[PDB]
Amino acid sequence: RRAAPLGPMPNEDIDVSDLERLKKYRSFDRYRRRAEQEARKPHWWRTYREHFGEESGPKDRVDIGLPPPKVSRTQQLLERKQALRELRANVEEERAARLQTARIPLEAVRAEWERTCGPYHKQRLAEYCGLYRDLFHGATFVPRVPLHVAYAVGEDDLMPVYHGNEVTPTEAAQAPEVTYEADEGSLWTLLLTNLDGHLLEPDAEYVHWLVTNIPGNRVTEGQETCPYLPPFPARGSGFHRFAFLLFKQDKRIDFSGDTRPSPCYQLAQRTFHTFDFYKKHQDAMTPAGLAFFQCRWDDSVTRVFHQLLDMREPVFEFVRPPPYHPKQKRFPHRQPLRYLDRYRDSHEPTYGIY
Amino acid sequence: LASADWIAEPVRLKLAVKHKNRINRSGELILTSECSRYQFRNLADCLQKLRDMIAEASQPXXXXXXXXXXLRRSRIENMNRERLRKKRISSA
Repeated sequence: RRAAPLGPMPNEDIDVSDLERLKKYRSFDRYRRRAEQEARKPHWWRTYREHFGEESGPKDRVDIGLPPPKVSRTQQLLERKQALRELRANVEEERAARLQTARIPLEAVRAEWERTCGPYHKQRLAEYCGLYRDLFHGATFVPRVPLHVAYAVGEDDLMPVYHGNEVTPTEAAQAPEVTYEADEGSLWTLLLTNLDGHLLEPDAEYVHWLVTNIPGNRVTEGQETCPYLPPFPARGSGFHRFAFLLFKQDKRIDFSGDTRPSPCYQLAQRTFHTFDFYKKHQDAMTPAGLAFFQCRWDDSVTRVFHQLLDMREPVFEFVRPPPYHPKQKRFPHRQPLRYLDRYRDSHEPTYGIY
Repeated sequence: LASADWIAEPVRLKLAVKHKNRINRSGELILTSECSRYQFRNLADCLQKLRDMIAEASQPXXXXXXXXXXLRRSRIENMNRERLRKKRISSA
C-alpha cells in the first residue's frame, strides 16, 4: 500500500539519465553548504525544527520603533565606491597586507558599528536574553539611540555596562552616569528595571532607578522618581538581568501614580510591569535606547538586606528531581544485590520488636 | 561570635570571615546537622564541624589551597570583566 507524496520529493528535480553531464560536489565543503541550505527550508514532513521548540517559529512583530533613519542610497554607494578606490590603490596597504602586518583601529570600528549595524545587533542580543518577552511582552523596539551606562568603581576606574556583560553588585552600590546625544528641544525618560528576582510575584519586576523629564543630556536636571537602589540578588539564584530603557516624550509629562517616597526602602513599594507603565504613557512615549547587564550574588548584598530593608537574607539552592526507580518487585530476578538498596528508605538499621 | 569568650580574639575574628555565609544578623553562628535520626549523632556532627572550624582557624599555617578545576571559569570570567573595568577615565 503506497500513499501519494505531498508536493516536492527532495531529489525529484535532478535528471538521472546521463549522470556524467551533471556537475558534482567536488568539495566536502560545498556539500556542507547545500546541506544547511536545505535544513533551513520548511519541509512538509516531520523535521528537527518542528519538535524542538523554535520559539514559536514565525511571529508577526509588533514593532514599536523610533522610525528608520532616512538616507539616499546612491550617495552612500558612490561615496563607498570612492572610499574603496582611494583605500585599495595605495601601495602602503598592499605591501603591508602581503607581509601579514596590519591592524584594524578598534575605536573607529566601534564608531561605525554604532552608526550603522550595531542598532540591529542590539535587537537580537536583547532577543537572546529575552529583554522583549518580559517587558513589552510581544513587541520589538529597534535600539536607534546609543546608550552609555557606567559605574564608577574608583577615582580613575570606570566600569562600562554593555548589553550582555557581567557586573558585580559592588560596582552597582553607587549611582551610574549616562551618555547619549540630543540638542535641547529634547524630552526624555530613562528606566532601570530588574527583570527577574521578584520574590512574591514571578511576572513582576523591581524598578530600581527611574528618571523623568530630561532635556538633552542633562541627567541631574531631570526629575527623579525612584532614587537609586543597588541590585539585591539572592545568594542562591544566579545571574539576574538588568535593563536600561530610554523613551522620547513629546510634551512634558507628570504622573503622580508613579511617584515614590524619597528614601523608599520597602520592596513592595517597588513592583512593576513595563507593560502597564507603557500602557499609561503610550501615546507620548516612544522606546529608544537599550543597555542591559547580568549580575549574580556578591558579598555586599548581606549589607543591603539587613541595613536597608530590615529583612533576613534569603538563600536559594538547586534541586534536581530524585532519580526514577521502577516499581519494586517481590522477587527481583537477575538483579545485583545492591538492588535492595535502591528502595532503601533511610540508612539505619531498624530492629522492629527487638 | 563577639560575645563568646571561650574563643580568643584572633579565632573570633577569623571564624567570622571564612564562615560569613552561615552568620546571622543577630551575630549568631549557625550549624546544621541532618544524617542520623538519633539526635545524639547530629549533636556530635555539629560539635565536630565546630571543632574543625576552630582548629582550621587556630592553625595559622593554613594556606587555604585553591583548586583550579572548579574555579578556572571563575578566574577566566573575572579576568574578562577585569578587561572591561580596565577603561580609565575619571568619572562622577
